[PDB]
Amino acid sequence: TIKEMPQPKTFGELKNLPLLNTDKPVQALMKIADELGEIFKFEAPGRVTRYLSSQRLIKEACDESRFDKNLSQALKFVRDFAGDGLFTSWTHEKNWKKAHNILLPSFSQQAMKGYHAMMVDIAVQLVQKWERLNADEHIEVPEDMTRLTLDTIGLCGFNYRFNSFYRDQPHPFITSMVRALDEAMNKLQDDPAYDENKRQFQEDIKVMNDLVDKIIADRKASQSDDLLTHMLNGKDPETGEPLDGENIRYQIITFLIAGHETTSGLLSFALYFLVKNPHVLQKAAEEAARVLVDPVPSYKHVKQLKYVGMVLNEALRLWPTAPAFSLYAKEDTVLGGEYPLEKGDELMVLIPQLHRDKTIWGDDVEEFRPERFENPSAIPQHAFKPFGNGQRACIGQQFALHEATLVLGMMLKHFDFEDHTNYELDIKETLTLKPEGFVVKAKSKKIPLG
Amino acid sequence: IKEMPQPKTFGELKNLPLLNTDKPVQALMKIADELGEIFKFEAPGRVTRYLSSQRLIKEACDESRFDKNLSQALKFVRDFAGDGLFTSWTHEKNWKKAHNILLPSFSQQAMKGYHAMMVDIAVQLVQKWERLNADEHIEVPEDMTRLTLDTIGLCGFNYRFNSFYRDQPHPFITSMVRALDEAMNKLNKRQFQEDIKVMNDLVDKIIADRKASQSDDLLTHMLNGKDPETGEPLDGENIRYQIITFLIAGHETTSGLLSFALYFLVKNPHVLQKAAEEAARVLVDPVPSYKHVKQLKYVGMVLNEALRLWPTAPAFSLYAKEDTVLGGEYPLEKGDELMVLIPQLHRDKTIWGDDVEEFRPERFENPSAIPQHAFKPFGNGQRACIGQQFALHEATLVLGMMLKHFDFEDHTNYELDIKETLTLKPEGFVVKAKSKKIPL
Ligand code: HEM
Ligand code: HEM
Repeated sequence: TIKEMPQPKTFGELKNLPLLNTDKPVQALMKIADELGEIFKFEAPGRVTRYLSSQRLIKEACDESRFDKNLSQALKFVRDFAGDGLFTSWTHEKNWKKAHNILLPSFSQQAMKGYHAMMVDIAVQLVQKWERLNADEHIEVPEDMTRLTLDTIGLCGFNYRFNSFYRDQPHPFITSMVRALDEAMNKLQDDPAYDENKRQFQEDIKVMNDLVDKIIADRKASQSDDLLTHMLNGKDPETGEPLDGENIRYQIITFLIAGHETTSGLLSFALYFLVKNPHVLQKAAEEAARVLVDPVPSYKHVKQLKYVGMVLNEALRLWPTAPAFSLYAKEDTVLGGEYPLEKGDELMVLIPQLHRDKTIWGDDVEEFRPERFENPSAIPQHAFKPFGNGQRACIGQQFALHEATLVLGMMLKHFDFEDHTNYELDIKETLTLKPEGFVVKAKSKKIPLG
Repeated sequence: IKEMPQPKTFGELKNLPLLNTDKPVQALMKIADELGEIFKFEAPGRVTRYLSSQRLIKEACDESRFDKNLSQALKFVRDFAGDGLFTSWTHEKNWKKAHNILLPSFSQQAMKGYHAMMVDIAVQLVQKWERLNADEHIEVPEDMTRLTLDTIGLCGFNYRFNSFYRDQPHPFITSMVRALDEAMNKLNKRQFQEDIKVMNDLVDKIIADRKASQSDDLLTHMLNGKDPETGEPLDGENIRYQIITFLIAGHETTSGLLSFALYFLVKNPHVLQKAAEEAARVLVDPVPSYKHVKQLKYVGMVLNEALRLWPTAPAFSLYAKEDTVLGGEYPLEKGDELMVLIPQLHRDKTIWGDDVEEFRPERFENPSAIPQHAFKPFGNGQRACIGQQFALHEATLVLGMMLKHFDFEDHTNYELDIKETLTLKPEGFVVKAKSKKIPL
């Protein structure tokens, strides 16, 4: 029953590390997985981790009684500015449970329609921007999606307006965030040239915290019942204390980052797949048209864009924008009845590979067909993990899906899209996935919003 | 006969060391304060005579004796504006031609066609200000320029510059600004030939766009329109000069006007109260209707007084058609140049009284009581501003919505600093706006 774990061989003392010398490490890992199978050990100096690609093993990895969320080296680098926020704290860190309990009601389905109006504000800003384009012009999809998602999390979460649509370049916070996370992902592979880039990592951390100070200072000046309000007032009395200021600043950074990037990616990929599959686009457009009948979409009409939701879930299947998460083995145990694991050992869920499991999805894994999600309960458990797992799963999942569904819905409702460049897919990696350089032309239906 | 007053001369330099400045009109205003209603000004190779009194200017505005002159500035603008309406001689074929062809485009029939689009850009402005955080403030002439440029773009050529989707000025604006810093640099090679590149980015984009698709706007008349005297066309070359012309002339001065108007309103709180009251009482529709804009009488008066104190097109030039005598005192030979120094004119105490520096819109309660040729911010005669009603309509609509939707605050106690670039603007002018929170 015991077996030997597959591994790409070493580069002497660098071990396996020089293989992730690329703009696209996750995709490279995807081919390694295609070659070596459901599981392979990957060694870097001082670090060992095991990549899982099959549902059979991952369903085991998701047993919370045997495995807990691990802070990967990447997450440990992000913690330099995310601190002990929800995303970068250990499960058994006190402030994790404290902040989890305090912030969880802010992601109840109650709060979601407190958020709805504010979501509609930003969505309308996007629609208006596209309506106002001249014929020559085209849409830079992931850029505008980023504008929308960041403004949305800013407004709903902290009553703060980034005003991303009043800028033809990315917002300063965005530039600094992307630079601080591509930098962290650069540290994944201490020399002095790296002194100098550390100086730039401190500067972009500074810039993100200037903004945070603007959100706090703005909150001083006015009455809100949003995420920030719960962070200041909210109380967990298992602990009996409010989140102290430092942690609140970490949570603000955390939610600003996590609460926009992956969703921007998701919307981007979804539009891409829609224009690459014209019929799916027609069907989705039909649903959007039949359902979104109010000048601005109410909430409850957003909830039966079921086919839109399925489209988004399929987009998440093929290219999960948060493409991986790490776990550690609590105690000595055996995985899959074949691979023995010592306490502390790391596992990495290679999510796109998992989602390409032919054992689960059939042989047509590479094709885009949303109807896979017609009967969700047929899908084996732990087979679909775009939002992580268990008690450490994405708290903003409902937020992301509602926003994405609302926006994609209004998009399909208000515009016809055209792949005027016959765009060739090119995926950029920055701990998250995005279709870089993706552009389209949109010709308006001319339905007003009022 | 009498001898014409003149500032001291410095040998070959003549009067030139007296205009060593970034702000010539204001310096000339001081010179006028010193020498009175008329003075000759000599620079090497150039002589012009500056007029400041209504008495003399009403004579200067006699079209049978004086015609529009292209000052050196206008002559340099002519390098990219060519023989468009603003930079062509009256006796050039294309002036009368294009004037006849384009004149109906600024009748009131066309004017309420424009209203909806004006409201479009205006709403974009209001929305921008509604969406500012508490930290933030407004850069007034920058946003006014965004709005005026977008408005003339949409109304004129059905093209959206989308200036409010940029946190920086549109490329055309920057290029234009050094196209006129150019005019006075002449007092950079082909990076000015380059600002010509970009201004015709603009032009080629607008032509190709009109090509690509029911519009009947300025561009439409430029294309179809024809001259009932000659029956001859604006040739393509001239059409592009006219497009440039209307984009330039049709935005900067209006932006300036709105800027100065807001400035004077925040420096004079009671006037702000009355104007705001009119705006609130009249603008009752979610978006302002056409004829309600026409009932913003006090806002119109505010704008007129702002033009009185600082006319954004602050001067214009004339030449003597034939030998003649001016004011029965100063003989002029054919070709001699005159300059109407408009702000001084608007500060003539024989006309407006002794408190000329005060901002009082109520001066314009009865516009027809005001003597003629006393108020000339839009030039004179057949060479007067063709875009006058357009500018005033936009400005009234916009100022009205501004007063209706916001309370304004001079949070820096801004000290007026007027920048001159063929036009006037209050540079660095900033305010804070607190929303009344009235929806649109
Ligand atoms: C397409 C959209 C999104 C995707 C694909 C996504 C994906 C994920 C994944 C995979 C994790 C697990 C990370 C790990 O286990 O290491 C996670 C956690 C998390 N996500 Fe998201 N997410 C999305 C949207 C959002 C939004 C909109 C928010 C906030 C408004 C958010 C906030 C969070 C937080 C706070 C955690 C960690 C919570 C905890 O550990 O207590 N996410 N997400
Ligand atoms: C407050 C706003 C404005 C002011 C103060 C202003 C001022 C003037 C002045 C002083 C002249 C005469 C120039 C000279 O005699 O050398 C003029 C002419 C002209 N203006 Fe305006 N202007 C304004 C707005 C506009 C607008 C909005 C447009 C177009 C949409 C426009 C287009 C023109 C044109 C084409 C001429 C040349 C007239 C001709 O020779 O047929 N202006 N303007």
